[PDB]
Amino acid sequence: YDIPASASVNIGQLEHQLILSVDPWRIRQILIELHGMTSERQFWTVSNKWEVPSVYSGVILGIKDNLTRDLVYILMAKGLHCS
Amino acid sequence: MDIYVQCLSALIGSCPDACVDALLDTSVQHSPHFDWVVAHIGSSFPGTIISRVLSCGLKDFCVHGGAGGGAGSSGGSSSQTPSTDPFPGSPAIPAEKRVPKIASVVGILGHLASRHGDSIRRELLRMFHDSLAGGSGGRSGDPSLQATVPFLLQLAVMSPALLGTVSGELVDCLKPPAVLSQLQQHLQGFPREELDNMLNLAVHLVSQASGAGAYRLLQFLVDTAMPASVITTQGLAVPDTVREACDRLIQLLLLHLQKLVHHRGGSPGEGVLGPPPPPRLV
Repeated sequence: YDIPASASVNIGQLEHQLILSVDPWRIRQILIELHGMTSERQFWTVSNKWEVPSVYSGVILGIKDNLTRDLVYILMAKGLHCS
Repeated sequence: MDIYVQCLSALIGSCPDACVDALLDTSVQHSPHFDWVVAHIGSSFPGTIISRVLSCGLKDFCVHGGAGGGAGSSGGSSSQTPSTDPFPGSPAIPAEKRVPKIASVVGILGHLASRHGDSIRRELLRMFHDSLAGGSGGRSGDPSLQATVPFLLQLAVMSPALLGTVSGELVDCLKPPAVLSQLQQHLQGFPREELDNMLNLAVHLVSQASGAGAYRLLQFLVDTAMPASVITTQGLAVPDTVREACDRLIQLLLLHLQKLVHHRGGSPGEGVLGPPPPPRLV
């Protein structure tokens, strides 16, 4: 339920919606909101099912900005799963 | 005499020598002749306070076990109480290896009761040392996995009776459960049929935000528990939450909140556990 009055469960619901989401724009909005209301902690490690080839993992995670690297990581992983 | 016996026992324990075999036999013979439970308990305590943290022993351990058995043969309620107190006072190295070495039904029951009392006192005092002593006692009881269901049932019955100390007793039980892995999960689920829930709700009504946090932690632990019969616990929780079968509306709301919290926690452990490391078994 929305507005849980608890940041932890709010983050849990938000990342659940992130996993469920398929629109890149909505994924971006959810992830940027998460980054804003949390610390500078990487959030691509929120659904272990997500996979990324080891060849491209170095380049994809070799971005200074946590927000941008997480966005690109999630986008490519979700799109590869869809493919 | 006692000092010499203790020195011989310590020497045997440290260096595995046979020079203390005859001394141990003579000490055992003298102790049976004395028939002094207090004397035997004191002799065992001296051999474990400092003669048990140096090195493991076999002949000395057997002599100490025989002395403890002689002490416990009689009633000796006071001796057992002082003996349990000396063990908690000197929890050095093999304190549990000595206190739990009795392996007797009555001794184990008394030790469990003393450990429960110590844990309750530690929870009330909110003292780190007391909490550590209570945890050590709980771990010692767990290694002697002979019969803990009666003690757990007695503790649960005592906790629901009160309302002021009920919250503290529940918090202490939940904390020991987090380390004991909730062995009697089925027993814990079964006892709270109709009136235990109401009593616990009344007791927790006097709790505070600390009580709410303790309840959330206990819900997380329970979600990471209930291996033997998880379906029964899940059905009991759902009937009292969605079916509105709870005796109290506050109880039903708490059940719904606990279900949501457990679902969120499982989802965190389920997905955000990490892709690199292996999964955590639920």
